[PDB]
Amino acid sequence: NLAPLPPHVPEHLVFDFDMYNPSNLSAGVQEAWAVLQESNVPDLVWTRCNGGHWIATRGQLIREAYEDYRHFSSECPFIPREYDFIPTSMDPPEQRQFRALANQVVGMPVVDKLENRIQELACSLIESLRPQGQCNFTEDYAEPFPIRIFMLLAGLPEEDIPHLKYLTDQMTRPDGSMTFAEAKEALYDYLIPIIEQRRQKPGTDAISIVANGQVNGRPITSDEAKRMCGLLLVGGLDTVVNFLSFSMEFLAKSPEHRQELIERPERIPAACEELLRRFSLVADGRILTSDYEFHGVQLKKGDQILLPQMLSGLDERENAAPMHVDFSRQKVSHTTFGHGSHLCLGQHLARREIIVTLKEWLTRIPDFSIAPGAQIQHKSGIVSGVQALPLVWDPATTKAV
Ligand code: HEM
Ligand SMILES: [Cl-]
Repeated sequence: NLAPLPPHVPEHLVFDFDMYNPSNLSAGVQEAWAVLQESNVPDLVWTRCNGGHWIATRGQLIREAYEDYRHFSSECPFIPREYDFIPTSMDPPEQRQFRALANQVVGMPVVDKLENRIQELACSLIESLRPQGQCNFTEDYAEPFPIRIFMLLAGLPEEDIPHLKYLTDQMTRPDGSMTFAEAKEALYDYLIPIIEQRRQKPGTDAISIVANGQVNGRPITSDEAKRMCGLLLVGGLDTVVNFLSFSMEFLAKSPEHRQELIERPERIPAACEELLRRFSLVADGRILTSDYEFHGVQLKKGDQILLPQMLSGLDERENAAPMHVDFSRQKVSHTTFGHGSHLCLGQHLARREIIVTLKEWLTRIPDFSIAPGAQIQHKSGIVSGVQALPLVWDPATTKAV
């Protein structure tokens, strides 16, 4: 599965890293990707895996490339080359209109509005789990929490959750029932009638807002609205599900860090930021719009380049002892939510989900562990993650509140 080396790529830059199967995976995903930052590895390498593509390995180049959309286009953001969500695949200027609209639905003011709804949802999930003394965290909290948040955001009935969870799962873990493109249309078929109706009788919900939106001085098309609404759903799922899982896996394994946040709950927002750095999980890419010499390396029009958001915060040049989790770091440097014009619109909503999760969980279930005998398995990709997270606790050490 190595693609033949293109003639413009010098051999000395070749490191065959497989973003879907890194060799050090059993050590943890972030550790597995950090091999790219060992001192014998150049700032910019070519891998022959996954069709062949560049990888920027250090924070400086990752940031620079994300800033320079004129050379590094979002028209093809996934490796391999072989997905019509908006605004993911748009560059400025087209991107800014759609981004402005989506910001109306998940922006800081909306997050401030839903804050206690978000807390009530977390409390309800946690309280239902608390007496069991155990859960499949990824299944029982990490997924229900953001999907329930979406149903609130989008004004959608609870009965639709199982079917919506299934459709979104088909894009990450397919059953074999249908192609990826079929899962997409199924989702769109769910969304179109809701969009069309709320054009006519708008609510205060995200679908209403997007549906009644304007681009190019005219009403948004149903095609545009469906592709945007689709991103608002999937965008806040896989990342959140997997990030909360990494964070809870770490806390389950580190009673000292649990204790710190229990004793000092005011450090939880700072803890959130440090977890976002240490357990960063996205690795998107760009495509070269033209021939371009970049830090002494000749890139060719059409080359793909993976720019792992994950790696900037792990780079020792950005944070000392980057593998060490320290909630009091004076400066937490990362690009966990990206960088440049596509920087996560959900960043404020995600931080609140994380903070609320940490606070409510540590309040009700302060002492918890990985299930005895369980070895946590991870997966690597565009959004890296946790396959499952079995947790246990003693319900006599918990409290309802
Ligand atoms: C831990 C949680 C999250 C992480 C790590 C994360 C990460 C990212 C990253 C790296 C990007 C930019 C991708 C690129 O430049 O190619 C992005 C974009 C985006 N995210 Fe998130 N995200 C998270 C949560 C959310 C949530 C909760 C939502 C709510 C729906 C959301 C909605 C979006 C949207 C709409 C974009 C597209 C922005 C654009 O293309 O202009 N994200 N996210
Ligand atoms: Cl699980």
